[PDB]
Amino acid sequence: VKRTYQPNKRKHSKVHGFRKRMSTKNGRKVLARRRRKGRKVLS
Amino acid sequence: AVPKRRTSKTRKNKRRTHFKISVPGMTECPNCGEYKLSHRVCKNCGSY
Amino acid sequence: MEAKAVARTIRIAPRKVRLVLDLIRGKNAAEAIAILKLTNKASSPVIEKVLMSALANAEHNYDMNTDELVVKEAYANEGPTLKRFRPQGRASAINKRTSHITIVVSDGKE
Amino acid sequence: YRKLGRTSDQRKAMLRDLATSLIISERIETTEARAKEVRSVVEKLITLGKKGDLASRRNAAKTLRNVEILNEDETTQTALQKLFGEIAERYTERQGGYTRILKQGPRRGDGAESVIIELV
RNA sequence: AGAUGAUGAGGUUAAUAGGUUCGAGGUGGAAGCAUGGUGACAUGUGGAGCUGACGAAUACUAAUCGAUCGAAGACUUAAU
RNA sequence: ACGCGAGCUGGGUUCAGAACGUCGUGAGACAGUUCGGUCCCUAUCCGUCGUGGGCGUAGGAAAUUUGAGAGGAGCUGUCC
RNA sequence: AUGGUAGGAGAGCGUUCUAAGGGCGUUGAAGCAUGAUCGUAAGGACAUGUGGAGCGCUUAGAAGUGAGAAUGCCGGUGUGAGUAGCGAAAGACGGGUGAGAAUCCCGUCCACCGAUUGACUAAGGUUUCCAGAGGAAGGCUCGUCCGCUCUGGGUUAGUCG
RNA sequence: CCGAUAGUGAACCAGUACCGUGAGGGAAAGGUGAAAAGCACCCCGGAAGGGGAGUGAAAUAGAACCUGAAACCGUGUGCU
RNA sequence: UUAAGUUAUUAAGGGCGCACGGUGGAUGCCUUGGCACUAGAAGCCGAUGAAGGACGUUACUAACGACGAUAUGCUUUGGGG
Repeated sequence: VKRTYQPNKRKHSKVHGFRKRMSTKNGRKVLARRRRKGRKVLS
Repeated sequence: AVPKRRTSKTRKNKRRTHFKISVPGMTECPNCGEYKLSHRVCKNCGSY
Repeated sequence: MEAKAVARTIRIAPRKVRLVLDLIRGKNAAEAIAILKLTNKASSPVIEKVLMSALANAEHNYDMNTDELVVKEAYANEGPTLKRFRPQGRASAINKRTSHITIVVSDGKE
Repeated sequence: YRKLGRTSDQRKAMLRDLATSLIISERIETTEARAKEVRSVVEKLITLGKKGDLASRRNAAKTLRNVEILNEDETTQTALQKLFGEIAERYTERQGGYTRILKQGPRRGDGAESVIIELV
């Protein structure tokens, strides 16, 4: 049957990914949280 | 489908007394080779 | 005078190897080899290789004559098991059990 | 009669292939049930070949496969031709018989009883 | 006779039991040839296949030499 | 266990939809009707039909029959 | 003359240190785990193993002090069966290769899909592609394949996107 | 004083395996040196053994040289 | 020549003792990473690219350093052998 999660590269870079997170202030807060935790991938 | 009590060691091993292997046949090779299966020219050294 | 050999971490579960190990216990080495040749079980060739290794030990290292030897002890111990997840069912585990097979052979004398 | 673990059509097809390869090769190795069944099939075939006329040649074509045999001195015959030509001449005095079964050990992947069935 | 094992028929004088081959019993009209018909077909040659499951002959068939298992009669006591 | 759903059904009742009568300002109720509506389990310590291997086995041992009961099978009836 | 899950004032032990004293110890000293002693304790002074360099006793003080259950958590371990299952479909024989083949390769015959179990292009996946050689694991076998190893690698546009 | 379920989630491959579309969640695993001196050498089957060999003050001190214990579980002997 | 009594003789199983397995951390160790005191800062950069990374660079190549196409570093002053 059809599942949740049908992947798409452009959509994945467009809702997450660096320039979308830097474009709002709460998004910049997720990148600051992820830096401060020391995550290997920020997005 | 479930057991109410675990079975002990003694009941397990009482169940396994008929669970064993029987001794094979052995009509011996008189011409040449290893001893073969009874009434066979068996595939490893059969000289029946 | 006793020779032995072990085979370690043999990938057969120990319950299946003790069945055919019960056949050859306390018999002569020649008729033990014949019993191991006429059983179709998965572990008769493994055990036969361990038995031939122990007779070779007795002939080469202790200079015993290999026509007087009897199988004094033969046993199987548990080795370390390997845990596998069965994908084929529903996420329940399957252990690959393994065993240690020891054979010791002797001439009955001292 | 035996069913050999097959449906009716599969069983007929397997027995025709078994009998054809025995005519090709004159000893084949198989499991003991199958050879105990192919005894009867190939013995009635050899009977038809000994009888020898057109009607039994047409009866024998109903069972044999259409297989070509590379013969010594580079010739070629079909299996119907080998049956009515060579094999029928060997057994012209013998009344019945014509196949022998010899047992072997178990196979390695099952413990199936192997067997060799041969023409005599 | 049977899930298996058990039961029963039997095994190198041994067909024995099974297969086979010849049989018959029972079940369902050939191929070929000829004749007639323009042809479809019909008729004669005449109860053909089967025997798959229901008698005789056989060694085709196994055990190779096969091998294995299986007593030293209680005692006593008194009643011969 | 109004014997019997780890033997079977799911008509009844009662879960989410919906409607009628009636009550309630209302949300809703009645149990009054009405149509629709998912019932699981590889049998084990165990307790419950059939069929085998052995601890026995007292002369060696083996081939040929007790009948105590543990017993079980209850078998009914209509017209000349 | 001398019981109480709630009660008071009791003598004691495992860890640590003072704060000490005094010992066992590199001709061995342990501790810890297997030994006849002490015992209501909790807790310590002489035969195997260990090693192979760490502990006790006495008095007093301090408590990550204080070990059968909580459908407790898990470093976790291991049991309870040769049971259930092995995921739709037709294979048979001969040859070959090998330490070893119902499985791998070649052959012949048979079979199945055939508006598709065929052939292309997207998305998606990212080296699975191709040769060699061992596969210790992997595959509801074996390797005697790839989806482990080595590279030998391997993707070429003015016009296709 | 943390003495390493630790001041730390992490004194090892750690905000990593992995899980989740994403925000996020989040482990396990630590431990020579006496000196690799790591079984040349040599002998029977690939793995694994049996021998010798060794720097071995000691390999049931063989890659689980932090040694290293227990219990669960084992399994093969036997006394009754 | 009768009546009677009795025991083994398998240990499949039971308890004890023996001996090699699996297991994993009781003992000892560690102190690589922090509780807190003292002192020092100064909180800390850059529109001279600030702020964490991405790709790279060793003769051989798999994560951190250098930071970097001058790349597993370059010059210079002083230590040091």
